[PDB]
Amino acid sequence: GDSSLYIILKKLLDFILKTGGGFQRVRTHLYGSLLYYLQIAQRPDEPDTLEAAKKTMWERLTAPEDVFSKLQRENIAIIESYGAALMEVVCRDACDGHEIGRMLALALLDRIVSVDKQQQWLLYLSNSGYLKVLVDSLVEDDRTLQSLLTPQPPLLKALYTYESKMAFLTRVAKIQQGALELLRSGVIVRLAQCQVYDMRPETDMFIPTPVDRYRQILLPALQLCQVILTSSMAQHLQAAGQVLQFLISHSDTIQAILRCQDVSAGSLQELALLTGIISKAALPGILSEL
Amino acid sequence: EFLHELEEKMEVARIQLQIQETLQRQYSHHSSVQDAVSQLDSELMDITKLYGEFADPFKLAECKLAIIHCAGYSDPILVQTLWQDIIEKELSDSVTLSSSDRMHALSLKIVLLGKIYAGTPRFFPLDFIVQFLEQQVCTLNWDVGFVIQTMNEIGVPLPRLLEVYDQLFKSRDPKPLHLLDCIHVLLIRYVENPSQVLNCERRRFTNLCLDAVCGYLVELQSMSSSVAVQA
Repeated sequence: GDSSLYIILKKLLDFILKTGGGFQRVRTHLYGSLLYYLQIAQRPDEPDTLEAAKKTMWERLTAPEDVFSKLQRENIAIIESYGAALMEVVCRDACDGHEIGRMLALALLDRIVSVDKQQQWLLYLSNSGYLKVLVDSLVEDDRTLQSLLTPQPPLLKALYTYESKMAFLTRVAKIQQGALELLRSGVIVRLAQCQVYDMRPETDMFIPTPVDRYRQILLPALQLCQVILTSSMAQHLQAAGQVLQFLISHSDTIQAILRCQDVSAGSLQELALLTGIISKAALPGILSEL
Repeated sequence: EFLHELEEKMEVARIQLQIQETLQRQYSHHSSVQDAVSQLDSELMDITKLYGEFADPFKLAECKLAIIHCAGYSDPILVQTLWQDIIEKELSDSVTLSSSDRMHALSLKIVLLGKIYAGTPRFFPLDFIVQFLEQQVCTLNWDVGFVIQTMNEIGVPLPRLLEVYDQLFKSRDPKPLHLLDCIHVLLIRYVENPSQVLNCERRRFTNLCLDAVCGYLVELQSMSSSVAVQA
């Protein structure tokens, strides 16, 4: 049992909240330990495992096992307290310093993220901070993909972080309250500002690499939009209208995406699916275009 | 300032207790040279006196190390040289069958000293020490995570260990298959421990620059959270 590990997890949270450590270097270590701990606790299991455990509890027909759920609950309580405090510290920190330590802190934020999805965090986090900052950072994401060539190097830093940021955004969108916060932050606006979509990627390093990369950005952002759309009530709701505007305004890209090949094709294929999901999920983009 | 004197006193006194305890175990000692114990219990002693007289002649490397911690002696060469001796001494006693046994004892010895020093970087250069340990243990059977686990137990945080280790990873021009494995074990150890990190993007991870955290950092931010420590 990684019970012994639990104590270290507590110490880590303590130090972070305290934000002692002149070195972000120190905090990077704390973030790394926390990341592993969160990951370790839930060995890759998916909703099926949870459903099986619930049934067994079903009810305690005899002696049940509910060990992993119990462990997750304890982790989440600890984390909550310490949490509000530490969320503040973790996000601010974020930005700066450490573009480095960043790779570590964004990964920590994402793991944490699943668990403690649901709950808790959405409220806290919401507010603050994050949203504002993260949406603005979408705009800047577009700019950051170009700056991407330069910095291929400084890339190492940022791949660990930028990808982590997209993931964090996608995860927030997966749930109702999270999607609402992102959308409130003016996601569509930042995306319009990034101008990632309102262009043609082909227009324009070995060229297939750049296409893979650009399309890659498009697939994640497109997933974030689709997830935000569906995650609310995609119908009469306001969300449906916003997504439709997204499609029409960035039409012809959707159409253009539909045919061709490579790993680039693979990325293209995923992008195509993502648009399709956006389409049906909304009022059928086609349906709207009666 | 009274407090200042009192605490220093407690620290030095503790050292004598440790030295005293070891003297009992040590078989190099003669009972009639009880005089040493009388001296130890009798009063606080000069650090240099403790170091030169006791630690070196009785080869208590651990004690010497702890003492220099209190002294706050920074000199890396001397500190490292002392470390080399401790490691070398450890090799002598070992026989091989106890790869695991020695594995434990080794971890035990290191963790204890590590807990005392780990707070300060001079005696416990995490960066310098980790490889040194791996290198030492390398001439032994291996299971991944054996090296890092000791540091975690030592009192080192998951976050601290991660950044330094990553640096070790990227910094080295080389194979470091070992580091990759251990870090792999570290991440796995960490995620399970906190609920915060927990889940699926992970299992795939088999240590590379495919840092799960690295990706996380890029998107959300570097802010992991507060330091996470082993319970």
